[PDB]
Amino acid sequence: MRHRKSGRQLNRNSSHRQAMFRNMAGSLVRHEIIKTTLPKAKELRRVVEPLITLAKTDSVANRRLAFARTRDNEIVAKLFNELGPRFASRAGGYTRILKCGFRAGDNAPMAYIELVDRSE
Amino acid sequence: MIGLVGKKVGMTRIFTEDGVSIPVTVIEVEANRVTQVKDLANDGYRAIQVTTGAKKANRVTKPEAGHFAKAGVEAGRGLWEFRLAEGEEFTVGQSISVELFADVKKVDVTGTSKGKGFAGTVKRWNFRTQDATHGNSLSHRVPGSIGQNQTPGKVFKGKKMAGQMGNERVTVQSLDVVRVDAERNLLLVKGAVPGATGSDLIVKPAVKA
Amino acid sequence: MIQEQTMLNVADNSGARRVMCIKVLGGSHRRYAGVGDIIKITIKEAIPRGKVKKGDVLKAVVVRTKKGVRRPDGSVIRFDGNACVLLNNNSEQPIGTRIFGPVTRELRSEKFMKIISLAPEV
Amino acid sequence: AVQQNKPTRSKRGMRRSHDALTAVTSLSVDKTSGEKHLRHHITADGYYRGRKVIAK
Amino acid sequence: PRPRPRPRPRPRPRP
Amino acid sequence: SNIIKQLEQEQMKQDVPSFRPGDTVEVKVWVVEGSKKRLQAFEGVVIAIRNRGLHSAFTVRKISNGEGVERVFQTHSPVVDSISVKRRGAVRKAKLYYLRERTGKAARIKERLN
RNA sequence: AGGACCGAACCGACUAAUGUCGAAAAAUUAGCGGAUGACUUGUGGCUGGGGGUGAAAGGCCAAUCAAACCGGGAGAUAGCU
RNA sequence: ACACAGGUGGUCAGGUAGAGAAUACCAAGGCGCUUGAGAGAACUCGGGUGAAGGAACUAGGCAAAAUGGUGCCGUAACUUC
RNA sequence: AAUUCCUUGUCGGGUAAGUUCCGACCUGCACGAAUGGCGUAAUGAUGGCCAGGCUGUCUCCACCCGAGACUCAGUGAAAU
RNA sequence: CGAUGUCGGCUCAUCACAUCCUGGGGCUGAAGUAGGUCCCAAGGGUAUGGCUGUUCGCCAUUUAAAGUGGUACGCGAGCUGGGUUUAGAACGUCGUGAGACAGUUCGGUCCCUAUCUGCCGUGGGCGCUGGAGAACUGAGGGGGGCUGCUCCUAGUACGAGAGGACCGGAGUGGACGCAUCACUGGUGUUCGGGUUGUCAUGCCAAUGGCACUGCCCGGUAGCUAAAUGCGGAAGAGAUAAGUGCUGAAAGCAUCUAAGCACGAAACUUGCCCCGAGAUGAGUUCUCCCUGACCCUUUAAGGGUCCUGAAGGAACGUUGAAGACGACGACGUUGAUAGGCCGGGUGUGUAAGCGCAGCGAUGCGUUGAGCUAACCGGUACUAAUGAACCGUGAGGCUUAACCU
Repeated sequence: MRHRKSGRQLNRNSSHRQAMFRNMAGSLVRHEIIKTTLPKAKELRRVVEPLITLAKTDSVANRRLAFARTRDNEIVAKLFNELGPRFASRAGGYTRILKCGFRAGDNAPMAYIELVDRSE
Repeated sequence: MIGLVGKKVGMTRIFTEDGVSIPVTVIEVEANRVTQVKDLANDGYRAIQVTTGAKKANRVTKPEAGHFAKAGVEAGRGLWEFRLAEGEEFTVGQSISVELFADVKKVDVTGTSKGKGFAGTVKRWNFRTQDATHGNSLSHRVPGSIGQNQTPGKVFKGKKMAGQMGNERVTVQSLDVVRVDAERNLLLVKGAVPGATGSDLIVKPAVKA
Repeated sequence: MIQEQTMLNVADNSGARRVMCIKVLGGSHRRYAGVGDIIKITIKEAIPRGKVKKGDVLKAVVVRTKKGVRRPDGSVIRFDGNACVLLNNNSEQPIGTRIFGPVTRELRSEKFMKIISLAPEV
Repeated sequence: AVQQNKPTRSKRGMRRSHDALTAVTSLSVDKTSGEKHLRHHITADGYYRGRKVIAK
Repeated sequence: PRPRPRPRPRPRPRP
Repeated sequence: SNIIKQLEQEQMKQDVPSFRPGDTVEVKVWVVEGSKKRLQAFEGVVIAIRNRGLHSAFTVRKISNGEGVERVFQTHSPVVDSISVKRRGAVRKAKLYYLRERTGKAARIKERLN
């Protein structure tokens, strides 16, 4: 009856749910900002932020640990090189949620999820 | 005999010297301070209104803040009233602590049980589940019949079917208190009490002595 | 935890080896039996030279359960097989003279003194 | 499953008494740009709490 | 505009 | 919470030997017979360990005279006296529940001696 | 060799569930029987209404069969509603 | 009758595992099936797991569960051999 | 007995308990020899019974994963 | 007869007492135990299986008992289609035959998205009249009320003996109901590991995707019982059957006519829950508002300006709260959620490197690595300043106290 539980089902099964958070985190890391629904942006905080925390310490096994997630050499190369030292001082809270209204298609609640960055 | 207001801190067990394990419930009982003493001249009956815990002084309303102003006590979370059984008499501002239960052996704990939400007839009323096989169609956990034929022509009041389960005031009587630790403001009672961890608990001595 | 139609092993040299529990005695609508309860059983298998034969209806007491019995300290003693000792129908005294396998301390209830004295362990 | 008599305009109207929409009535003016937007939502231009958060 | 499959008939008895 | 912790840490026995699943331990438990405060022994192979503070428990499987006997023990309960370990098994599984179906030569395990 | 065996295509529909204003005017799902023969299938023909055809159920004869459909006797008749 | 989970004859059919056109993943090639987003109540459908009992359920082992391949050993009553 | 009303005919087996089943007893309402009678290896998505394994069938359900049910946005029936 | 679904079974039950048990008594050919019969009493309970489609019935084993009836022989817009009662076929019989036989046997489509009444829950509006925040009283209503076994009394009373109590007290059980994961487990497709086939990361290695979570092994938190705690009461008032005291009518007698005392799981309370829409709308505490102008059919009137306080609502973070509503916590004067640190827990010795071995593989690093929902901390991120609703002292009459 959902007492003390956590984790949004999103009307989908586990295999698909893990698949997009593998894909959506790669889009968030690559473009430094994406546009998705508010519940999806909330559940994305529990995926990208552990990856950024893993990127804070560069080693050999950590790259393979960060390669089993998001399954692409480009994102793990984008990590551990610039995103690592850029979040070396902050302890958590690497992302930020900004509501931006609703979808024109089916009135789905949008929000802007981005890193605490982009002052270049 | 009056009671005090506590809080469920979850449960544990106490290992006695002879080896038997007593399942206990840790209930922290803070300093319950009397806010108002109801008298027969104004209210028609004798009772005391107390409070426990504390609240931040930004989320307390002016009607509640002014009520605690003349009481001489700090603003606690909520208010509770205990009926005086003609023997005891208290003053406004008198703090009652956990050592009042140091002489009683059985108490009753009252709290709001865990809400099961909208539960089915099987869960709520222990209804016997029908056949899951042998041709049964779409009637595995349904309540089945709910009345007779034309002659009553209606469903009687009080009929056991699906609805809200839990989140209800439940009183468990005659719970054996194991330890009354004054310095930690705790109260260990044998068995389980209604409510989740952190919920408010009303504990009073057992009327079924 | 023994109910109707449950197969039980025989923990004494009464002749039977493999029985069927047919009734849990000691109360109306009683579902299960403990490690100290009397149950009416029937015999489904027996040795050629036994004191009893196949199909006899007689009482028995469960001495071992796969579910196990819980001690007051919170521990449990779970066995790998449901065993029992055959009893006479009229008197609760056991039929066999030797007992195979250990029993529990909950069996000490002033009527099974002949059982725990012949028990080789516990 | 089916009705015995048709509902009236009263029964239809009294059923639709709770179907009325709700206004928002809580438009917040922006801190710097001074444009209307919803609470805890960015503006159409891309401002939130005075900062040009979207830069787009 | 089509009709309907008609209600399924029950097994008819006799004397 | 911390309120649970202080109540539990004053009841946990400090002198608990460190044992792993597969270790053949010899547990002595206090058994009472009315007026006889006896101390009987229970030696077997540990197949399951859960350590939840005061609620720590470990399961010991012993092959008695016939069938096997499983018995869990509350680690911090006063009923137990000694949890002294005889052998140190070499397994790579936290729960050895597969030992129930193996008997004889198939149920024995390798010594660790690391 | 086999109206042989297991078992795909193919043919068929034994059980259960769903579906019963259905995705479908008998289907889907999970299992099923035959699967070298009395097998299956494409194409083109022949046999027709008191007739054809029927390893025979009074089954099929264009989603309709103890006498198909269309038109005509015919606004048959109805002591019934 | 539908932009319909149905039916529609013939040809090619590759890599790995596999006896196999089964099956599992893929190449070539084509698609994500023309309403989506939230919540994770009762209840309905397809499933997964389970203490102890093991058909005591039920008209009925219905449904589920269970067996399942290759090589070798060995295989009863009866029989038209 | 696919046949027998009396009938759950009587005996035995199976089961703790068996109007079912199996082998007999003939007292065959109302079997019977090509509208065939009695058996019969093999065969059967055939009928009835029993035994082992197996299990949520059940004791007694409990949890979890999905598709609806629920909410929001768009389109939008029906029996009566 | 322009349709009232028929038996049996499952689930769900309701009511009556002509009461099966528990409870209270009278008579007994009631020594005790155990009974026979009758009266009061419906509060609670009132079997599991083999056979049969069967209700019923036979048998086995229990139980305090396994009550009788009504409710469309209760209940198919709650489930089944086994029987009965379609269309096929077969056996015995009847008839020349088509066919038929409360004679038998095999097999054989059980539709409906709830409009209203009803019931279970949960909301919105308004009212209670100055508004608001809390705590309550309590009308009334609902829930529950079952009992076995053992011991002491006492092997006493009784009884030739065998046997064997009433009363009272204590312990321990079955079923039911309530609550909760402290213990034991189950689940735990969001955690870890093993492993088969294939594909991919340019290749080894290491991984990831798919094949029911591919198949498994365990398992965090929650939920859950098989697990663990509690309950049925004691007592009081009024009584039923029944037992009585005194006592006339009727000089006696008499439980009754006057009066007075007992007397049941039945009634009202006592135990638990809801509950002031109880429109009879209740009680107590606390907080806020004490500004001017016109029109006037000068009335508890309407309109203008200035202020709209307490509080609520909205929004966001959210919850062991929840279908949606609703309830609860927080919103920087912060621990509400997410992230982070430490820990705990679970799985099991990660990757890389070095050594040994022809190799698979083994050892050290390493009880390492990874950890979900857990615990304790930490503003690193999101909970924005504000706007919205809600007003400006609260009607008439009478009585009592001060002017």
